[PDB]
Amino acid sequence: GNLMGKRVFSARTVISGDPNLELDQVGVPISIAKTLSYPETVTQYNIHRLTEYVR
Amino acid sequence: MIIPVRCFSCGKVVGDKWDAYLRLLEEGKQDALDELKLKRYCCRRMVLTHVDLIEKFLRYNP
Amino acid sequence: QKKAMSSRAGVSQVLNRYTYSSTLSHLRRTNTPIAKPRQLHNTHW
Amino acid sequence: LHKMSMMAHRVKVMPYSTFRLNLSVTSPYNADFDGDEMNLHVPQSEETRAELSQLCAVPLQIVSPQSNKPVMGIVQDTLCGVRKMTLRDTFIEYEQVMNMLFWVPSWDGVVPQPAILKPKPLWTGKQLLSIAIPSGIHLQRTDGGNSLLSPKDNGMLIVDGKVMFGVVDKKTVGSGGGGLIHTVMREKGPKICAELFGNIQKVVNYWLLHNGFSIGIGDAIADASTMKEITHAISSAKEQVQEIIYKAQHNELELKPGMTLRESFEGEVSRTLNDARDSAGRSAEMNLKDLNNVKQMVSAGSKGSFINIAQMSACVGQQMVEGKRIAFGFADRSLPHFTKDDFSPESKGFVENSYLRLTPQEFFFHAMAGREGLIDTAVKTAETGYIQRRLVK
Amino acid sequence: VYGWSSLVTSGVIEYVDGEEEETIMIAMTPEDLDTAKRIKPTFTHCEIHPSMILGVAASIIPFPDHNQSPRNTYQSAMGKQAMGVFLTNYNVRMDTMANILYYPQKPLAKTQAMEYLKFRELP
Amino acid sequence: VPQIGDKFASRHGQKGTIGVTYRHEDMPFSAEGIVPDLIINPHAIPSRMTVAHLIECLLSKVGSIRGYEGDATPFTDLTVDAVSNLLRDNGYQSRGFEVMYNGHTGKKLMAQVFFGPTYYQRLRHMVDDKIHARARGPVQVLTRQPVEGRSRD
Amino acid sequence: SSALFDDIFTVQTVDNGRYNKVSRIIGISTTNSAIKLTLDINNEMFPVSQDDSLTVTLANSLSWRPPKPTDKSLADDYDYVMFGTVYKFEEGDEDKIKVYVSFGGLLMCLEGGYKSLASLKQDNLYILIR
Amino acid sequence: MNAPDRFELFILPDDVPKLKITPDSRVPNCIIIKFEREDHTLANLLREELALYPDVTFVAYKVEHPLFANFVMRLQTEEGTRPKQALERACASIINKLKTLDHKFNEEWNIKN
Amino acid sequence: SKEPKVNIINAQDDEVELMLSDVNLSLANSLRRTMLAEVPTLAIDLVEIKMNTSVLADEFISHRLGLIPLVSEDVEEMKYSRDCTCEDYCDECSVVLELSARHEGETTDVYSSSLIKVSGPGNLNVGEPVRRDDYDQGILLCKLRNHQELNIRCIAKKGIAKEHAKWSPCSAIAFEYDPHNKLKHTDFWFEVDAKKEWPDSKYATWEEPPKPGEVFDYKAKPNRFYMTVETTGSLKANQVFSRGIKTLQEKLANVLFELENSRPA
Ligand SMILES: [Zn+2]
Ligand SMILES: [Zn+2]
Repeated sequence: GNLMGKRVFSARTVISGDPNLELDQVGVPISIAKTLSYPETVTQYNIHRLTEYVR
Repeated sequence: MIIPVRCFSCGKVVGDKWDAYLRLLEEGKQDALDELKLKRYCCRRMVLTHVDLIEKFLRYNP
Repeated sequence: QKKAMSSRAGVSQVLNRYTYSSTLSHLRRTNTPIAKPRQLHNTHW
Repeated sequence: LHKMSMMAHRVKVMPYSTFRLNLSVTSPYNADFDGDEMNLHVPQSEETRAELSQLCAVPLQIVSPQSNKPVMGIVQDTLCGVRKMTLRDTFIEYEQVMNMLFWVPSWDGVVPQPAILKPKPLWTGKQLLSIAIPSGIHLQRTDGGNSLLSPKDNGMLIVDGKVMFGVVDKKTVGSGGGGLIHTVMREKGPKICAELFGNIQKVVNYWLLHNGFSIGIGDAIADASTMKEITHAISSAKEQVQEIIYKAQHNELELKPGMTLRESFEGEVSRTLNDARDSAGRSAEMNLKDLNNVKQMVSAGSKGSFINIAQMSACVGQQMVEGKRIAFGFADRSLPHFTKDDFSPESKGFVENSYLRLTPQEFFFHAMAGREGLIDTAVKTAETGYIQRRLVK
Repeated sequence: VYGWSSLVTSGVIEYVDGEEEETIMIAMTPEDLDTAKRIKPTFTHCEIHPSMILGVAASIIPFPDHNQSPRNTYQSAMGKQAMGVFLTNYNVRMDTMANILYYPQKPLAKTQAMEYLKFRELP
Repeated sequence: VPQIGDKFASRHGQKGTIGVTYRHEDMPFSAEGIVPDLIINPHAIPSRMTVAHLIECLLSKVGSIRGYEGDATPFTDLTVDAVSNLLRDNGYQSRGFEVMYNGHTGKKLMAQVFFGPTYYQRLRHMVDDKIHARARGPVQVLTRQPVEGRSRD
Repeated sequence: SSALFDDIFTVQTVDNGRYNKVSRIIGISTTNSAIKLTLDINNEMFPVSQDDSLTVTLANSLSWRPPKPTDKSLADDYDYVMFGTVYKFEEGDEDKIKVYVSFGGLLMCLEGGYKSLASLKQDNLYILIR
Repeated sequence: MNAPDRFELFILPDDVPKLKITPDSRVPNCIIIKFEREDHTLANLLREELALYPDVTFVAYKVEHPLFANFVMRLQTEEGTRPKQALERACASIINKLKTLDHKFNEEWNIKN
Repeated sequence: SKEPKVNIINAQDDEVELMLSDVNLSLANSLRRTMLAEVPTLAIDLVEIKMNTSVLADEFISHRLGLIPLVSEDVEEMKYSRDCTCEDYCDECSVVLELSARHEGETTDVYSSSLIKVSGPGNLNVGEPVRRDDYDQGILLCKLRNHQELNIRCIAKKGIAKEHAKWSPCSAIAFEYDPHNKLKHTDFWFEVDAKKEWPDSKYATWEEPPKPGEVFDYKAKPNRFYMTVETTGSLKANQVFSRGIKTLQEKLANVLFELENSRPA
């Protein structure tokens, strides 16, 4: 119950297909994207963009 | 639960038409819709299907 | 109650109130403590 | 329960409260939109991500190892319509042949020479639909009466990545073996083929948006005389039963080795009603023109089959539980509305009516029959899962 | 002054349990017992009406005699999950969760049975 | 308010959720003006087999025009052949189908459609009561793993 | 930039196997008694019944420009001009040949044996009729 | 909950031009015009009047996706003739056609009782 | 006079049948929808309820009033609250209304007629509870019993059908063309005979029948469209056509204007 499988940066809602999305995409509700994050280390390639995203 | 202003489907107003209808029945004993000017079924169904609950709600006290 | 849970839970529930036809249905309901019983028998007509 | 029940997708933030997934990637998860929900997980390391994109990307998954064939094809609308658009009768004029080429993103920016110039310069689906197929894609088919000039426009032949002849449907663009998809994956790669969907889609879905398509009771009604020709295929079938019942209620029949005199009685009644029912439907099947929408949705291969039409326009069928026609729950009878010992079909559960038209009796048996169905779909559901689980551990 | 109590006190109708049922013969359509309608195939009793073998659920389903039975069985469940009006006093009720459809509407097509399911007044 | 995801259904196990929402212009239409409130797919008919659904529509398209209540009640003496004749007296195709012009271009639809008033129940289960997303939230005590249920985050 | 075929045939028959707007017709040649012709066609744009005198042509020549060529070449001195490609090159016994032409969806077959240096194996191909 | 504010179907948002014109590399003398806060109402109308200037070699348009009210218009013309112009012209021809219409509908009306 | 041409058929106050010929369908349709969705109107938008003992809830009534049709004659000489330099609203861009309803007559009704126009109309046709009702109180807002009160305060604003349906003054619009399928923009469904099974349209009489002997004409295009423009009030059926014809034009304008603003640089 707790080891071979646990609840885990995850989200779930209702699906409805969209005929204008590349096969491999998956439209995510803004709401959700504004909730789930991603630890990206600061690097002189993305500092500029990150300092913006942060502001 | 009161009459629906304007028909969902097409948009034509229909708030006023309630009393006219519920009247052309009781008295003139009547088609009603047709004369009330409710042509295509979209608005037709609007009136012909309303179940005026507000009446019963109104039967409550304070 | 007591150290007697050796009873049956289900008897008496929380009356539905989603819709009218919901409530009616709920009252006219039957249970059956636990491939043949689930069947719609003739006698059921 | 699949390697494909989980796949890595490109994120697209969009409005409205719902996960918007592509249709062709429907059957892998096996979802529909009647309320179904989906779980999403987010990688966290730089490699975690990579591991997700280099092995779990949806494009890599197109060819399923379990059945060495793809596992995602073109469903519903896109399929159904791709069929129409293909017929020799389907023609499109400049105004649209343009807005169609525009929707293909990879479009080289070159309008192909019209399949017709004489009076009006027109094109055919087969032509434009082909602008979606990459160069070097060679496909050959052969159905029934199929030969390098497919009369009934059967088979399928695509050379250099241009549809030469034949109509396109489930067989040519489904999650099947020869599958143009199966081939484009193998010949071009995960990527190229993965894009192929969207295109074949975008063109077709768009086209359908304008050509329209529907279904209504009208698609389920049988010719004036056919509805008769059938009735009497049940009457006669009824007597070929009354007949063997008379010939049984006289002991005038021998026991087929290994079977009981009684059992052998059923064995025929069953084989009589079944063959009756079988053509009952078949009369209507050929009675539904190349315009019947329901037929169309069956040829395209996007929904339902013969059986379906049958039970809706002809005869519903015989009902059954535990393998034998509606039992005698009531001592020697089906319902209290019946005379004892009635072994006939109108008693044992044979619904002679069509959905378009059932009688109480028919309607009931039918229920008892379906009831058995619903049963295991609600039992085999988790016992199957156990057997699964074991194989795993 | 002519209830159901009299329809019974005159031997015009009987209460048949499942057991007693076994030894009676019931006629469907009281009367009877066109190339369109459905083909129809000692009596002691007749059926008040076949459309009475249904319970609350199906009673609201239009032409349940025209759908694949397993489907009727589904709608038989979703109904207990639609919106409407569950009472009129609702405006004086302090219950957790309750939903009222802004504007109801009795159906364009109905079951004669709906008449006892007050459905027309509580769609 | 109904939203691009909320679930609905008729009285025929014909359940479905919202995929998008268009307006009047964008919507396909019929000469009369009449436009659909709902557009369900022809594909949910062939294998579902629920035909009465198809019938309730026809009947109800008449009861719409006639003002008379349309009986759908079980085993009665009403037929598809009959209703169709009643619908021809009013003006539209004897089978329901109507001509429609594609809301984007105005050009007619090469096909005809089964356009007709049908009852639809708005089942509970709206998206915004389910949509849930978490990233490091309330942790359990004994385990120290996350906690269960979207309600408790 | 030359022609590759010229010959008048006679409609042996016209077939519409379930096609409201197209018919596959066949007809023999008036010169040799070896040349047959099988061709699908738009009955809507160019009607045709059994027993007609049509002149069939081929060849390659006079993106795709709209009209404007009102003041340009017009190798359209006919009343039906399709473009397509030919696929298989079959040999029906003897030294009799037969090339198969498909026009973006419209099939065709030719038979005989005297374009041993005229009918090429390219995609190019314009059909003409009058 | 997640749906935009209605007024996003016509109002340009923070620094955004109705038009954005980009050259197309796929083929010579071609362009793709991004129209912001618009639809078929205006798209298809512009698309149409361009297959009218038989000087326009190509003209199709499209709505990338329905959630967003935008649309792309691709145009290609004859030699040394700039499409942008053909867009102007075919665009002007449109107003006139309507200018006439407005008028022809007004005198017409007055004659009613 | 010039290009496209009209030929009005029976026309009234709440309709305007007419034939529009010599135009591309493409363009007819465009105008079609423009009426349906983008003509400036005037509807209540903000509702400040003070007291309300009605059985209906706040936002339920709020909805109702959003739909009540207001005058929109000189709607064009008013500004969108978004462009007006006033914090919130004012006479120069809005119309304020009052509504008081005390239950006295021991079932008292609330008709749209019962609305006051507290702000300064500045002398321009607008902000009036469009009544077409026979008696003189069009649109029953709602009913109330004994001592149930109800005090509001509405604020109307410009806006269009895109922003909300409560705006578009159209409300249903007929459109047909080539009643005799000559252009073959359709494939009739049928069991035996399309022609007999498919209703002939009342529009078939202003165009000539098919005529068998003729082959299929191809070079022919969609010309002439039989319409009908119904109105809900706010704007006169005639204007709901004119203004439409014009807004579409204003748009076609900026597409040419916006163009210019991009040449200098
Ligand atoms: Zn209406
Ligand atoms: Zn102001």
